[PDB]
Amino acid sequence: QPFRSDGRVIYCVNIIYWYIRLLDIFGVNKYLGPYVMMIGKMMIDMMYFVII
Amino acid sequence: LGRKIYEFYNAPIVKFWFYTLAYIGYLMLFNYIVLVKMERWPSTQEWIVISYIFTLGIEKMREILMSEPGKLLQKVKVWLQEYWNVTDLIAILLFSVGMILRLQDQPFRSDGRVIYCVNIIYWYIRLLDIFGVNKYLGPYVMMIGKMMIDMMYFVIIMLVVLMSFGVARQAILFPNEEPSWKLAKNIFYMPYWMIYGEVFADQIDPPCGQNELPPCKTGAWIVPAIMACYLLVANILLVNLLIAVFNNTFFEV
Amino acid sequence: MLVVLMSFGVARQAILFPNEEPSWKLAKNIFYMPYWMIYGEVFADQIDPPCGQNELPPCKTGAWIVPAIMACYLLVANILLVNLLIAVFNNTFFEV
Ligand SMILES: CC(C)CCC[C@@H](C)[C@H]1CC[C@H]2[C@@H]3CC=C4C[C@@H](OC(=O)CCC(=O)O)CC[C@]4(C)[C@H]3CC[C@]12C
Ligand SMILES: CC(C)CCC[C@@H](C)[C@H]1CC[C@H]2[C@@H]3CC=C4C[C@@H](OC(=O)CCC(=O)O)CC[C@]4(C)[C@H]3CC[C@]12C
Ligand SMILES: CC(C)CCC[C@@H](C)[C@H]1CC[C@H]2[C@@H]3CC=C4C[C@@H](OC(=O)CCC(=O)O)CC[C@]4(C)[C@H]3CC[C@]12C
Ligand SMILES: CC(C)CCC[C@@H](C)[C@H]1CC[C@H]2[C@@H]3CC=C4C[C@@H](OC(=O)CCC(=O)O)CC[C@]4(C)[C@H]3CC[C@]12C
Ligand SMILES: CC(C)CCC[C@@H](C)[C@H]1CC[C@H]2[C@@H]3CC=C4C[C@@H](OC(=O)CCC(=O)O)CC[C@]4(C)[C@H]3CC[C@]12C
Ligand SMILES: CC(C)CCC[C@@H](C)[C@H]1CC[C@H]2[C@@H]3CC=C4C[C@@H](OC(=O)CCC(=O)O)CC[C@]4(C)[C@H]3CC[C@]12C
Ligand SMILES: CC(C)CCC[C@@H](C)[C@H]1CC[C@H]2[C@@H]3CC=C4C[C@@H](OC(=O)CCC(=O)O)CC[C@]4(C)[C@H]3CC[C@]12C
Ligand SMILES: CC(C)CCC[C@@H](C)[C@H]1CC[C@H]2[C@@H]3CC=C4C[C@@H](OC(=O)CCC(=O)O)CC[C@]4(C)[C@H]3CC[C@]12C
Ligand SMILES: CC(C)CCC[C@@H](C)[C@H]1CC[C@H]2[C@@H]3CC=C4C[C@@H](OC(=O)CCC(=O)O)CC[C@]4(C)[C@H]3CC[C@]12C
Ligand SMILES: CC(C)CCC[C@@H](C)[C@H]1CC[C@H]2[C@@H]3CC=C4C[C@@H](OC(=O)CCC(=O)O)CC[C@]4(C)[C@H]3CC[C@]12C
Ligand SMILES: CC(C)CCC[C@@H](C)[C@H]1CC[C@H]2[C@@H]3CC=C4C[C@@H](OC(=O)CCC(=O)O)CC[C@]4(C)[C@H]3CC[C@]12C
Repeated sequence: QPFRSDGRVIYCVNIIYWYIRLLDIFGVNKYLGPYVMMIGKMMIDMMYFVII
Repeated sequence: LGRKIYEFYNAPIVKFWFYTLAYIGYLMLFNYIVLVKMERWPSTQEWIVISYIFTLGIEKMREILMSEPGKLLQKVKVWLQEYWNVTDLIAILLFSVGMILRLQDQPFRSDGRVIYCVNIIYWYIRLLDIFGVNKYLGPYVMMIGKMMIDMMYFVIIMLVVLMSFGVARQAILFPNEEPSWKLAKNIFYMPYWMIYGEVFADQIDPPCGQNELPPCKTGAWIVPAIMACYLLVANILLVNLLIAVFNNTFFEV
Repeated sequence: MLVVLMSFGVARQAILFPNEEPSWKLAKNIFYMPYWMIYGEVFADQIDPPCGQNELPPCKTGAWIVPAIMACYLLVANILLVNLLIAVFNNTFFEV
């Protein structure tokens, strides 16, 4: 410390991305994969929502 | 008139609305059982409820033993084909073990009461089968059934996002906890009630390091930012996709 | 919604209050808390109230079911049937 708990915070932010990487495993399923790329399509529309 | 009684009674719409009114009667009696207290021995109203479940089980056993296929395995196979029959069997067995724990004195008695009120849920849901006779409600029932899979997909991706907000909240704010299962409660507690309204507004960024406070935990500013991210993704993206899924599946189903 | 709402009403008013007499206030409490939960108020204080501790009135046994099933109810009411009402309102709109 004082660096130790900040490294813990860095681990804590990294578990966010290591959950989001489950979408790659979700991309093998014939029912889930198109839904994942579909979310990737809807992100732009939500971006326009975010500016307005 | 002596054949007219038989003509009315054995007619199938009549024999259906008998069963509907008997189901409504049983369900009102079971509500009076489970809400009101229960003594050491069962009451009269509860004896009616016990008798309904037992004679229903007799009818289910009978209708197993009046199906055409020759083998007993074949009869239980063709009976296990229809899903409401096997859920009927499961609920009847759970109510019977609840009855056995009820007739037994405490502490088993109130556990039996718990089993009773968990069967209350399913014996409410069987009124959907009762609603299936209507030409306007039957298709709605099958519609609920067909969009449950579209909700299932939503449920897995919601678990993935909800656990993200959960772990990052439980591991920024609370930093020093021994191995305990209580963390698993917190993991699925606070993020899940945020979808349906309640943002838990008092407990996002408590005031801290002030004189009036407990010491500020390092990095506690990232929790409102990730709650912003989760709240936008959960209530603006995926629920709205579920709107879209449901509409474009409605025209087909 | 009436069927699903009252199954929740029965379940919560059964587990939480275990020694209630015949009274019509039970028929109020069966509808009261489920109904204002559709509209954006989940009654956050009484979701999993702390019980059986020293810091309180004890836990009714089986109370841990009451949050869990309520989770299920919020997935049925606010996510399934209101969304089907969106769909129902939307693809009969052209006709009407
Ligand atoms: C829990 C809190 C912190 C919210 C976290 C939000 C983001 C970190 C995640 C949530 C959903 C993710 C998106 C889900 C789906 C996709 C598609 C995927 O891209 C592809 O599959 C490539 C093809 C395509 O672009 O569609 C990865 C990017 C993207 C937009 C993801 C980008 C990162 C996002 C916005
Ligand atoms: C089967 C469905 C369609 C309901 C049909 C209603 C009636 C045929 C039954 C259902 C509940 C019954 C009641 C359940 C409990 C009681 C209390 C009972 O009083 C006692 O048991 C206390 C005195 C004693 O033990 O003798 C008198 C009959 C009564 C009113 C019963 C009268 C007949 C009722 C209304
Ligand atoms: C026509 C079909 C749709 C069935 C309609 C159901 C009614 C005829 C039943 C359902 C619940 C019954 C009630 C359930 C409980 C009681 C309490 C009972 O009083 C007692 O048991 C006294 C003892 C005590 O309460 O401790 C008197 C009958 C009554 C009002 C019952 C009257 C008949 C009711 C309203
Ligand atoms: C408070 C919580 C616990 C409520 C949860 C409700 C669900 C568990 C229920 C409500 C609607 C039900 C559905 C309504 C209609 C049907 C159709 C029915 O299937 C058939 O008739 C097909 C039979 C065959 O083809 O062999 C039974 C399953 C299903 C999907 C049901 C499955 C169970 C569901 C999703
Ligand atoms: C993709 C999803 C399913 C991941 C979910 C992750 C966590 C919610 C789980 C995974 C492993 C779990 C841990 C596995 C083992 C234990 C030990 C357990 O210890 C005891 O019960 C003490 C008993 C004793 O050893 O005397 C306390 C819960 C804990 C930390 C669990 C807490 C919750 C954890 C972290
Ligand atoms: C696919 C859908 C239906 C959800 C996926 C299932 C799991 C994510 C859920 C289902 C039941 C849940 C469990 C139900 C009960 C408990 C006990 C609970 O223990 C306590 O809360 C005791 C400590 C305390 O006093 O808080 C910890 C979470 C846990 C393991 C839950 C962890 C998450 C589980 C396994
Ligand atoms: C339409 C959307 C995309 C625009 C608005 C979203 C963000 C720009 C906002 C929403 C909530 C805001 C957060 C709300 C509260 C805080 C806590 C705050 O922490 C502190 O001040 C430290 C503690 C203290 O007060 O002593 C730092 C800014 C931050 C993360 C804010 C940063 C900006 C955020 C993420
Ligand atoms: C299934 C969906 C579509 C509708 C479900 C909603 C109603 C059946 C419920 C919701 C709230 C309930 C009300 C909540 C509270 C009261 C007050 C109550 O009056 C008292 O308790 C007297 C005042 C006092 O307690 O001093 C009379 C019943 C009433 C109107 C209830 C009647 C039934 C209501 C309207
Ligand atoms: C299954 C769905 C469609 C309907 C559910 C109906 C129940 C919630 C109702 C029907 C019968 C009702 C009972 C009928 C009679 C009474 C007696 C009543 O007692 C008095 O009013 C006391 C009078 C006095 O002081 O003498 C208290 C409510 C109670 C238990 C009622 C509670 C609510 C019940 C169980
Ligand atoms: C949703 C559509 C299809 C019609 C719904 C009708 C019933 C579900 C509602 C309509 C009026 C309601 C009743 C209005 C008034 C009362 C009195 C109320 O009594 C009290 O609150 C007593 C005072 C107290 O709480 O101390 C209990 C609920 C009850 C029976 C309500 C029960 C539910 C009822 C019958
Ligand atoms: C898959 C997506 C749709 C998320 C689903 C959320 C569930 C997995 C979560 C939400 C609320 C959770 C419940 C919230 C509170 C409790 C009480 C808890 O009971 C105790 O801790 C007992 C001690 C006490 O409370 O006195 C056991 C876990 C449980 C049922 C949790 C189990 C897991 C639940 C149902």
